[PDB]
Amino acid sequence: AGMFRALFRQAVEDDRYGEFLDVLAEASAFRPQFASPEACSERLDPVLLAGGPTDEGRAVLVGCTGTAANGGPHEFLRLSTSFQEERDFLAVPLPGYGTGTALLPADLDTALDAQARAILRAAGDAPVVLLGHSGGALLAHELAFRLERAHGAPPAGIVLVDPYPPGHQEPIEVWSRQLGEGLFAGELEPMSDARLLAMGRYARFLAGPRPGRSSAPVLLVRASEPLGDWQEERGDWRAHWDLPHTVADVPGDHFTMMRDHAPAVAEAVLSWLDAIE
Amino acid sequence: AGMFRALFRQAVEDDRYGEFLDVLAEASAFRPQFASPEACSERLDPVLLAGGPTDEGRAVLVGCTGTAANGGPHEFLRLSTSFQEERDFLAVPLPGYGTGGTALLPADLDTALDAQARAILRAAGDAPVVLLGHSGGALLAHELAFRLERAHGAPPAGIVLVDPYPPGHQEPIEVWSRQLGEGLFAGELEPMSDARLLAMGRYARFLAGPRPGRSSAPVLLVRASEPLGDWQEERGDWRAHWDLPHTVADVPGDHFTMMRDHAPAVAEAVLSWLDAIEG
Ligand SMILES: *P(=O)(O)CC(=O)[C@H](C)[C@@H](O)[C@@H](C)C[C@@H](C)CO
Ligand SMILES: [Mg+2]
Repeated sequence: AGMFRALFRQAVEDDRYGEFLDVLAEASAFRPQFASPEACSERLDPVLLAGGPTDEGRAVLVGCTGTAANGGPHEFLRLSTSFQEERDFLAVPLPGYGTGTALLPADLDTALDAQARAILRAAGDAPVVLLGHSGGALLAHELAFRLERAHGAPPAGIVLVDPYPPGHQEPIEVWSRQLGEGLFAGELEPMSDARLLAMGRYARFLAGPRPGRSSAPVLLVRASEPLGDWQEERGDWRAHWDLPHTVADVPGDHFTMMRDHAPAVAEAVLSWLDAIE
Repeated sequence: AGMFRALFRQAVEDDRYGEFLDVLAEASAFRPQFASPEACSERLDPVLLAGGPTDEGRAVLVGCTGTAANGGPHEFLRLSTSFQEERDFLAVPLPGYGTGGTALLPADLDTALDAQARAILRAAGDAPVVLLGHSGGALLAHELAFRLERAHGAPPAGIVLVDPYPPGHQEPIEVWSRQLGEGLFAGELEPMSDARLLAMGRYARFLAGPRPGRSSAPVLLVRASEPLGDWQEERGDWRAHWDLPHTVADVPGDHFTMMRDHAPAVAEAVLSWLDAIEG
């Protein structure tokens, strides 16, 4: 396919996932970019994947697409089936992965602004609960903060499915080989070099210093099975967020929680939305 | 075609050639490699590009292929015609640039130099060897010369360094980086492949690192007479440099055209110098 995919495959084999991700971030510097939300080259209209009952003033769920180069439109499909007849579920695209190939955001705030504008158009008067998994969970919180700070519109809630935020990333660093193998095992087509570069750019965004914390309440959803090997004496390997409103534990590991066990995630979400409403 | 070439083009367009070279070097670490000279995936047999007169003990020229991703077997064709009827000229490939699946990259520079060394000794027989290289290839010519002396008990009779910019003197390289990157696209016969760009990055990194040994062979330093781009006089001298060369020759042209349009002048300097060192 592309040279970057070949290099990534070898990096994962040599257990140097983290090193290759840094290479992807540096290389992404030399891809054409958009520097203002207006200049975004793609249409970020959310897609409706599930319909709630008709019909009021009930929150709609917005799935925040994660950074995985093998991801995209498929990401929330299995999960969304469990929301049909319960809640509207909209998936918003992550800028820079589209289509000529899409312009990359110059910085994270620029991509978040683009997403915020598309979400606010789609949602209308309805309250919004943001949902993301893994790197998308980190992005869901960053979006939530930006909606609040810069768009006068804090979401009604955030659902963070297995987040590993800065300061709490040791297990995900220890398991980077499995993460890399999961990306390859989860391919439907070969990961494009353009999307690999997008993934590196966002990974770098998310390691950088961020402006603060959203006031929206948080549901922390955690996998119950470790993705790889872990010594008990090393501490808790589990996903982490500071002082969540509610915590839910679901079957599966970092990956299988969202497919195999997607109904369990959905059930935790539906219960929580009832509680906060 | 290939993402790396598109990225490279943008980097040059944006005056970030140096930064992009670093990225190529880091990326190249994830290419399949050869760790021993024997494990080299390519036939490094030198090509005879010019023949000396039929009339023992006379030095043969060996063209050390440079690092440019747009190079290869065509590199010494113009220069070599001027050696016809004067000296044998053999051109040795640089490991990591071939095809046939693409070529393995050297794990380290010494590994690539040993592969070349064995090919050269086999091809040259008993004849004394004079190594020749231009730019990146001039740096490689010296490193090979030192490796031949140290690891093969076979110091060359001489080294011809055409426009070298060694680690102590790379301000002109930095100041003209845009022109150097554009020169690389200008000199494309076909689109530089991603595999070759990664090779070029891997070698640039090799040539930045600690290389302690100095060849005992005498050096002819051949210098371009024209600046490749604008240069502020107070920066110092823009010309190519080598520490304590045996002889220095200035030729017409710039860094590129000295070989492109003025190769006969380069051959003439080499031939005069070879006569002087031989007797
Ligand atoms: P020359 O090969 O035209 C340019 C150089 O002398 C520079 C300093 C050298 O480091 C080479 C190895 C960089 C390559 C990218 C140019 O082929
Ligand atoms: Mg000196």
